[PDB]
Amino acid sequence: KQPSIGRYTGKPNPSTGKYTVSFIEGDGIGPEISKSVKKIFSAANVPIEWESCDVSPIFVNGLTTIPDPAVQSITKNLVALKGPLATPHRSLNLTLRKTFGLFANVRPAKSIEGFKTTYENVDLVLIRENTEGEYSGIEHIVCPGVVQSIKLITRDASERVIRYAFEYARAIGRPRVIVVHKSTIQRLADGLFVNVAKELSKEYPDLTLETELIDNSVLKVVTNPSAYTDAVSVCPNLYGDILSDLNSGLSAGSLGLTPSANIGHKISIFEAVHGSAPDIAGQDKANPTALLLSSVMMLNHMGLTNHADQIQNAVLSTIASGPENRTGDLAGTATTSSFTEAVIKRL
Amino acid sequence: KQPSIGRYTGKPNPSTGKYTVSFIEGDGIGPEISKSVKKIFSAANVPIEWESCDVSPIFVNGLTTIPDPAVQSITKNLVALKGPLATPIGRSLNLTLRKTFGLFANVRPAKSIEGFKTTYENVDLVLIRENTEGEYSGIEHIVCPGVVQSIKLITRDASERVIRYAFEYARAIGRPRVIVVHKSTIQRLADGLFVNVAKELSKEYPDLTLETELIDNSVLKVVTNPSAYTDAVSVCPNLYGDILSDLNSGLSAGSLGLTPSANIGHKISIFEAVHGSAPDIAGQDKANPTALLLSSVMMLNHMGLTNHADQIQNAVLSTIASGPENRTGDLAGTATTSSFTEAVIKRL
Amino acid sequence: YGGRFTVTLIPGDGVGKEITDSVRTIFEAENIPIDWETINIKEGVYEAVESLKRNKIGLKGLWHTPADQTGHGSLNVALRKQLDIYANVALFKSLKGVKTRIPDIDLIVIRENTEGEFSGLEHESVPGVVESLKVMTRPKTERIARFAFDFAKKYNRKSVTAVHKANIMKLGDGLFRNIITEIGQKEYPDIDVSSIIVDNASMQAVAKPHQFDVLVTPSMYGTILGNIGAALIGGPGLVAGANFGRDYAVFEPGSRHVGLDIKGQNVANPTAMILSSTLMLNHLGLNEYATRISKAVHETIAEGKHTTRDIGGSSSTTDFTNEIINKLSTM
Amino acid sequence: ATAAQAERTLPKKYGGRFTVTLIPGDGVGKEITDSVRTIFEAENIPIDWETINIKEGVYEAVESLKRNKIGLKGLWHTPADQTGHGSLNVALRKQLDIYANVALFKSLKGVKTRIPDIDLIVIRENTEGEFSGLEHESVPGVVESLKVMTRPKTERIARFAFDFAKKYNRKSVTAVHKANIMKLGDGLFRNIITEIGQKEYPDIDVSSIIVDNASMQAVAKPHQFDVLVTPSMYGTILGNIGAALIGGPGLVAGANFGRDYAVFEPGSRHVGLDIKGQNVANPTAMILSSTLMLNHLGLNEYATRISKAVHETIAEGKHTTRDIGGSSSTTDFTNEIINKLSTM
Repeated sequence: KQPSIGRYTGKPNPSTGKYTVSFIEGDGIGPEISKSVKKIFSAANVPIEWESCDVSPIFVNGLTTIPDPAVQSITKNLVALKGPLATPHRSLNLTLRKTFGLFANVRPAKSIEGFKTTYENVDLVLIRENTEGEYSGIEHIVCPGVVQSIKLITRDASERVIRYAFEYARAIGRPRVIVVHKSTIQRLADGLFVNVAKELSKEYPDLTLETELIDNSVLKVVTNPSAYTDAVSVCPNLYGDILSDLNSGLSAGSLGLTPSANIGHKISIFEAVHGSAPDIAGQDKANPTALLLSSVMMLNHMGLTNHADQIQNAVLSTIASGPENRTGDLAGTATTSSFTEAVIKRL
Repeated sequence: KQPSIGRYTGKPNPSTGKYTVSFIEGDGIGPEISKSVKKIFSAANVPIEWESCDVSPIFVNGLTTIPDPAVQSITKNLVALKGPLATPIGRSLNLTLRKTFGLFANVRPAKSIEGFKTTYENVDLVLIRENTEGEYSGIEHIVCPGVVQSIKLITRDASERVIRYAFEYARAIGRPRVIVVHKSTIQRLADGLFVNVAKELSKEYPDLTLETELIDNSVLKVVTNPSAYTDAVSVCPNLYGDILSDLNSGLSAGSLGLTPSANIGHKISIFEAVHGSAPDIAGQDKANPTALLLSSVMMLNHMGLTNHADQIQNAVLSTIASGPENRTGDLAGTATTSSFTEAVIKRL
Repeated sequence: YGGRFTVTLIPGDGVGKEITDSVRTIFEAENIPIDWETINIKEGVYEAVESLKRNKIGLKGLWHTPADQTGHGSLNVALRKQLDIYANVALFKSLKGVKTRIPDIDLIVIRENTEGEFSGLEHESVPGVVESLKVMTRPKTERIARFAFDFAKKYNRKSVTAVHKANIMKLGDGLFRNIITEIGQKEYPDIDVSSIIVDNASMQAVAKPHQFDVLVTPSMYGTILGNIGAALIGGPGLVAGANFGRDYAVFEPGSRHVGLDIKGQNVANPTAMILSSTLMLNHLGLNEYATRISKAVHETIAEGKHTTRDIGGSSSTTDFTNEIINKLSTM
Repeated sequence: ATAAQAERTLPKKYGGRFTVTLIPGDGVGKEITDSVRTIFEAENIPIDWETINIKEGVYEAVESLKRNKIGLKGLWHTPADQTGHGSLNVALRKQLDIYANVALFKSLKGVKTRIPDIDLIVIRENTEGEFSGLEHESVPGVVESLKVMTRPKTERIARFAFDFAKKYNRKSVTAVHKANIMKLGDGLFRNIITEIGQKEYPDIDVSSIIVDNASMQAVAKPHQFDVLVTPSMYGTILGNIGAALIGGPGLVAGANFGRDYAVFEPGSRHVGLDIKGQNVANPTAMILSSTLMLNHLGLNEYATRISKAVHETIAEGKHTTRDIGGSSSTTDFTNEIINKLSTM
């Protein structure tokens, strides 16, 4: 059972056996990294047809809006899979969450088989509040040389993230769920977050709730990543933004391998978190793995367990073993091209 | 009909023909000014028995609380009539009084009195004031050494229910116009929200006409000509309300020894006089019940006892305050609290 | 004397354009050695600032301010904040030929311009919940406090009263009430310092105004007491005003109303503008002229008819001006 | 008048003997401080401890430090519950305006770490930022925490950092911030730092880095960093990354500086509540920051000394304490230091 909170409303397009999913190839290495996914998906017989759309922003009322073509598409099919895009007057990614009601960032960082980094056995899962907190637009010049940035924390916004965390922890069979905070000096703000978890704790008795200060969350994770391999950590916007980029640093040393999922109430977008890599674009050197794993996350979110496990457990995860495969970013010699067919083989 | 918003849940005590009302005589001239009301009420055959209670504060958790005796009493009988009280021996008494009884709207009328000449004439004013948030939320900060922030809070929920009671009260007393005092000019968001909430409510009260005015003009115009608002009912956020109401009284009577207030809550409601304890005139029988007495009238109407209210106001006091042999020391008159009360009951 | 001075002129919105002209006419008809650098305007409130920074002195009407959400914002306050013209003085003194409910009234209201509830800091946390932040700082407050006392000393005013709401906003208005009384005791001991709570102040002002001499207030309370005073003496057309910073000085009507409704009708009353115009002359040292042209308007309005609409006359702005220039031509 | 006899502003000293403040504090505090006492009297160092213990007598700590000017302390414990008292570690600093925290993350010879040969410093502002402790609940369920950033407090730390980097021949200083989102708050911080690293301290390399990306480089490629200047929060975060990178919280020396006072504490900031009284704790942290204090009040023959002692002790395999990979107790580790010391 997938998490009740951001539940996909299936419905395959009655005319075809398939489900509809918006793409958003994105720019840069996006196109190549993209059709790489389309092919691998084809081969495995995924009940999915691609409705690619363009999120290049309009500017209705000076405030950057996202095109109707893409809005209608994405609101319709309750799911989308975007690759990386450039930096085109109101964060593109921000107006993307605001127009689709996305409120939770899910960020896993797991060690990759056959790619050696300094940290080992790192298998981490973190849910981050992506609505409020330190990252509300609210800041003030109270006088000449004095500024206030205002951190906003509400029970409503907290409740629904903390829920998805309990429910996601359950959906992937992890016993523990840790609320990262700093009630120490942010008594009210972080205190509310923590209490809301403590109160929700009771209607999820199969999971055990722990509370940790970022202090320790960062100390302990870096000394020993595996102590959280039964994790799922929930935390407010800032701690989340840092811990997730940190976790990735532990798992892979960069974030060219990291997948993210942006869960909204009825919609949800799944993206790779690396950049547009404009200088490697077209030359066929990109590494689909990142986006590819977001595809997997998407599959699971949709209910297509069998296909997800198929494309992940076998394929990519396994084909990233043998340096004739792999890509330039992982010592490997293979091209985006050869990685994709080399993948589909064990597909 | 009555304003739907703060509706009294009647129910006379089945054993007696009467309704139950908590008193709170208060201190100072409270006692004398109080039984003055009890007598006048008796004479007119009011369906009302008095359950007097004491609001002298406890201090559960350092935070001043109000006694169970008085809580139970007042929550039970959905209405109370308090006189003036002192400044307690050591977290505002009046504040913890609104917070524990969910009172949210101050209703303040200021009308000229017959036979008492002040500088301003034909002043008949009505103002509803938000008494929950606004400038008067406890929120203030020291952002650094010599820098302070006081935070004005304005919400739609709090604004909605005051603005409603205002439309509904304007309707209940047959005034066509209802004015939203504000300063959207420089408080765009704060006062803007208040104003919009009135503009949106405006539509579900088509019998009344909504106007919007800047305090700028509200104060300018009222002082130049008080009568231009005799078809008024003005609604406004906490601060503008606190000032305009004390101002309005200054126009009507030059002080506020004649001013009645009503503090409306969702299911409860308290009616008080807004003058002080007048400790130095206490016991000597010189106080002036008029203030509290008019709050009684406001209470009657809020309860539904129209006939009695109109009786005790239209005749009595309002009329007995004509003839200097009556009146009290505060109005040039020569009469005592004692003689004012019997002199009143005569024309009751 | 000898030489010329270049003053900034900002007619602004409403009866502004007409009421300024009245002054121009009275000025050239008295051949006053000042040349107007005159500016007109959405965000060229910049050019007003830049001008005043050159000339140091200005004479202006009021601009209009929207109440809608996508409106631009005062820019009357913008002017002041950007020049740190932090002190507003309004002069409420009744005039001889004017019917008022309480007569023989003479009080001054000094307000702080840049801070308080005019700090313009506000935000909406969640939808439907709005916080407006009201800043009060020791430095800005010590400043106005001394300006008020200095002013009272200079113009032989005996009493200075701080208007506040310190019983509720114990830190904000508290700080204000303390700093004022505090530095009226250890400096300026000759002057009578006191406090009054804004709401009660409002009541006394309307009922028994003679008890007040000088009132010092934060931005909001000054708007409120200001308008009480405006009414008390006749109306917004009789009130002289001035704004002071350390380097600059801008003179405007003391009542602060645009008169949008009667723009171009030539019904408006220029007493306000002219009188604060005389304040400006006294300032830049002229004041032979000031002493002069004030007696002109004072006598004109005391002298029954030929006075403008709002005072109880039937004359137009044009006619009232010319009676002044007329009375003036015989001195 | 004044100058010579004046000097009521140096550290308490009577005929050659400093009087330093000692605040053991909660958790392994009491044990880890003792370790220092023992090494101190065993080396016969001319300092006398004025030692204090404590809910709001955080007053008496302040008052003491105001007399002596110098202190040596562990960490106090801080509640997470709503009616808890509040840091009072920060209270101490705010009330003494000890505005600058320095933590020293330098790896040690005898310690297994995932990335070796690492030497970076994290300077954080103590009194401001997200530690300003201004917060309120407007309506129920909605909470705002106000984060203050002011030019004066920021210029101050900025110069302290550069001054520090110059004094200890550090070539690079990097400002950690989130200025891309909190454009005013962290913006001001990033500017003021880079701004006054360019027109003063031109010999030093100033740069910025976004806190999240900084966190990633720190864990993956830490050698690129030299000195990091941060507001209160980012310093707690980068601090703990650095703490882990070198072995743990028990190896990190720390110090706090104000204009008039100086308080020395562990650079990692952990209480060790769980192992209180077990004599398992590691005093390297405390001792090393204790040496920092000696260098400060001018001793430092001793400091140079007793640091080499602990440095060699832990490099020399077994006899080291539990958390480094040894099996010795706090007691035993201490005595190896005093032993090595007795033969120098």
